[PDB]
Amino acid sequence: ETAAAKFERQHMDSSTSAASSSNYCNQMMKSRNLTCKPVNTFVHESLADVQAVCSQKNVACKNGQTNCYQSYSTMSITDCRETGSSKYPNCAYKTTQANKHIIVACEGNPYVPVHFDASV
Amino acid sequence: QVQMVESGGGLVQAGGSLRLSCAASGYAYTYIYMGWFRQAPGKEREGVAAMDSGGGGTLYADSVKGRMTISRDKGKNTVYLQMDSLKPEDTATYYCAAGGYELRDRTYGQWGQGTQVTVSS
Ligand SMILES: [Zn+2]
Ligand SMILES: [Zn+2]
Ligand SMILES: [Zn+2]
Ligand SMILES: [Zn+2]
Ligand SMILES: [Zn+2]
Ligand SMILES: [Zn+2]
Repeated sequence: ETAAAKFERQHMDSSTSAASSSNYCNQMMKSRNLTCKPVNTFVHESLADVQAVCSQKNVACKNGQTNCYQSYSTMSITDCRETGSSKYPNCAYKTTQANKHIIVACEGNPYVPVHFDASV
Repeated sequence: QVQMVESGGGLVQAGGSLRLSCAASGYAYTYIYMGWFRQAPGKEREGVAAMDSGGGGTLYADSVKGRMTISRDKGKNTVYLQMDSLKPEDTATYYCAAGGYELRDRTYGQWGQGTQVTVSS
C-alpha cells in the first residue's frame, strides 16, 4: 500500500455525498480496517476534487512540516468519534455530518494526499 | 494555473558567478518553502538550497556551502540563487520548486522547467 492508497482507504468515500445513517461510522471504521481509532474523518467528494487540494492553499502541518494544503472549498465530511460505550472488541462511533475545509499533506510525482491533518 | 517563471541559467568559466531567479506566478497566497534542486545527466536529482517565506529555515547541500547563497523576498513567491566560485562539478540542470518542506523534493509539487548551468574549464 502506497501512502496515497492508505489515505484513500482511511479517509475517502466518493460512493456517497454524505453519511447515510447514524451507523455510517460503525459500518466504515470496521470496513476500512480502523477497528479503537478514537477519531477519523471520511471525505464525501470525488478523488479528483481531493487531489486538487494539493495545488491550493499552502499551510503548516501539525507535525511542523510545511507541505500541507487547505481546500479552497468546503467539502462534505463525516466526523467519526468514539462514544462513551465503546471498549475494543466492540467499538461504537458517533457519526456526525459536516461541511468543512480540509487540510492534507501532499507528496509524489503525481502530487497527491498522503495524510489527513485537520478540517476547519 | 500557477506558472513557475525561472530565468538566469547559462555558461560561465570555473570560478565565475551566475544568479538564478524564480517566481511562482498566478498563486494568490505565499508558499512557505521554496528551494533549488539540480540534476546532472544519468544522476540523481539532488537538493541545493531551500528557504522559508520569513527569511528563516535556510538549508544547503554541503558541496555548495560557502559558494551559493539562497535568498527570497520576505512574504512573496520568489527565490534566488547567487552562485559564486562555480566548479565544473556544478554543471547541471537546476530546477526551481515551491510549496514543500526543506530539500525533501517529494514534498514539492510546483516545479519550474529547469535552466542549464554549465561551468567550463
Ligand atoms: Zn466533486
Ligand atoms: Zn470557508
Ligand atoms: Zn461537494
Ligand atoms: Zn489518516
Ligand atoms: Zn498531521
Ligand atoms: Zn533529494
